[PDB]
Amino acid sequence: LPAPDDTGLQAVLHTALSQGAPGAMVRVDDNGTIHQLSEGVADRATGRAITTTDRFRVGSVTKSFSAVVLLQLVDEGKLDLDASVNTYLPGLLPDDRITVRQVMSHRSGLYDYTNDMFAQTVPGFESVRNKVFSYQDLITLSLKHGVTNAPGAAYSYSNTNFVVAGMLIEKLTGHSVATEYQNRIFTPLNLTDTFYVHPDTVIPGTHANGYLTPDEAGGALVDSTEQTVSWAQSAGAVISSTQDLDTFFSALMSGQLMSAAQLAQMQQWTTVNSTQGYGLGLRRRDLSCGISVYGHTGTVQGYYTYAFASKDGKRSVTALANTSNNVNVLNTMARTLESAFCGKP
Ligand SMILES: C[C@@H](NC(=O)[C@@H](C)NC(=O)CCCC[C@H](NC(=O)C[NH3+])C(=O)[O-])C(=O)O
Repeated sequence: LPAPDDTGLQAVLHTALSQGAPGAMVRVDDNGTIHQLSEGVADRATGRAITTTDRFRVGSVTKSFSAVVLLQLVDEGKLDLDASVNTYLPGLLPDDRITVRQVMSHRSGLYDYTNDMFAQTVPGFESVRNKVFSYQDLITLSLKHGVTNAPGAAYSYSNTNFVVAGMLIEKLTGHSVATEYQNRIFTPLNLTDTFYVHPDTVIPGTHANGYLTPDEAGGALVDSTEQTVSWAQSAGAVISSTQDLDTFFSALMSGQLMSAAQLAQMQQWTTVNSTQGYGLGLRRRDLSCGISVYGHTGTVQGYYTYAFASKDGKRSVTALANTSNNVNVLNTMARTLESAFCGKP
């Protein structure tokens, strides 16, 4: 791989701030050599500076944790990816042919209930921030709509899929997702900055506060830091740090979290767009310099996360901007991948 470009990374962060991110930061673990940069504030009212050690809400990076647990259950013989979801969760879905593999790769056709919840950004956030939902509550919300397409038809993102994933994990193991993440991933990898505290609203330790950008251009930002994230749970409630996500994705890609066979299934790509694929709770992004990286993006109110690693896990990158509902910042932060993996032009 070419050398990571710190000057380019510095510019990306600086640009994100110019676009509305109170703070932005990135950490690269380049085969044992660390690159770390940050600019801006963790708390815009107090002015405390953001740092690469600040904890944050990783959004759907959570999906990769959920998929890891499920694939270990496959290795253990407790789950068959091609078995129907209704086999393990009787009567849950109206189609007894929607499979676990389809749900894990967003090819189930299940309607995404969050499209209803967040039609309006801030009102939607105020509506769910302090709510506690059961997994079934969420599935029911989804099922009120018809499916959007035939199972296995094509990739269509839906948080409902990983809500089902969490329900499967708890049913098959008889434990909470928190317990499973801890025993199967957090402890083994010693991810000391990683937690799943749902429905607690507090983020443990020093963290970056999240700032939700309202739908109205120029509108005042909303501190969205403390919420239950119950609308996502196994689809997006994990809290972590740049160091911990780098360790996790490097461990995943270097083959330390499941059998070679299950990692292969995890990387069977379904087309998302011309430069992206989705496997099982895992995203593939193709960079301009012809390099593909693996991991996941995350969006939780006030937090945009990119956490990706090279195919062999030797280089990993995690970037975070503490604002959300700001496409300019979202697009800009994606450039950290180009600077970190592709290097200087
Ligand atoms: C992107 C990532 N998905 C996630 O991380 C999941 C957990 N988050 C969402 O589906 C976004 C919820 C709305 C956020 C809100 N948007 C609105 O409110 C829009 N009205 C915001 O930007 O904070 C993935 O699929 O890889």
